[PDB]
Amino acid sequence: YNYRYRKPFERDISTEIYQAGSKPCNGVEGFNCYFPLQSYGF
Amino acid sequence: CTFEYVSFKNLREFVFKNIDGYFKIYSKHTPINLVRDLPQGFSALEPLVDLPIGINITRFQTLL
Ligand SMILES: *[C@@H]1O[C@H](CO)[C@@H](O[C@@H]2O[C@H](CO)[C@@H](O)[C@H](O)[C@H]2NC(C)=O)[C@H](O)[C@H]1NC(C)=O
Repeated sequence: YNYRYRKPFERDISTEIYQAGSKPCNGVEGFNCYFPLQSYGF
Repeated sequence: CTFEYVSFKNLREFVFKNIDGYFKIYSKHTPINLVRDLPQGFSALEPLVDLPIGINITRFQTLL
């Protein structure tokens, strides 16, 4: 659970949700509204 | 959160730019007579720091 992935030398630590479609997602996860980080299946 | 550092007659000049995530500062100081607006003449600024920060700047604000 500790090991995760989503200019040069960027570090975007923001957890703010993908508007993967045109939806005003407002932090609500659902179809076309997705949390940007995933843990590796190690 | 991944960084920390510690070190009208006066005119102070500065330049700030962010490149490859490094943040670069240059400066110069002089006494002046023409206090109204920037005195017509020449004097180059020289470097102070080259901070390895990696931050996404688009705004700034002065602190009084
Ligand atoms: C500044 O924030 C933006 C997102 O608001 C980050 O954008 C991505 O940057 C990487 C390279 O670092 C690109 O490959 C992606 O295509 C960008 N995403 C989008 C949607 O444009 C960026 O990483 C941040 N920059 C810094 C220096 O932290």
